[PDB]
Amino acid sequence: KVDILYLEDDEVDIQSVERVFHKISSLIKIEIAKSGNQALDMLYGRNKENKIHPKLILLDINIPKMNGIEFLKELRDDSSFTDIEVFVLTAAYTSKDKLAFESLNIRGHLIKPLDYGEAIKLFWILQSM
Repeated sequence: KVDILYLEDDEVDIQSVERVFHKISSLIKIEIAKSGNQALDMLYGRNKENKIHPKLILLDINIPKMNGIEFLKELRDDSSFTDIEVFVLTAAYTSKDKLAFESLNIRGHLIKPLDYGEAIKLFWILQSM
């Protein structure tokens, strides 16, 4: 159904990421969650959100108001989401980030902007999944 669940609240980032993937394929389905709360609502199919089962979760960790760590902690405590692969997206991946995501089973990090090179890499992961 949904290939990627992108946690992002910056409208330009949303359009940019959707456009990059759209140029690769108009069939790559991306759903947008603008908060950790909404992402969970979509994964559980509650609060007026339709339940989705994404293969990958792309998390923009440069949003101070959106606690990605708390989201990931809750995500990883529910076995229904064990197979969802997670990639963090940031304009600056730090030593602190490295330490923080070590036990949250994150497949990798991506440096903004998420361009063709990064998107095609994700496309093949979707396929290989």
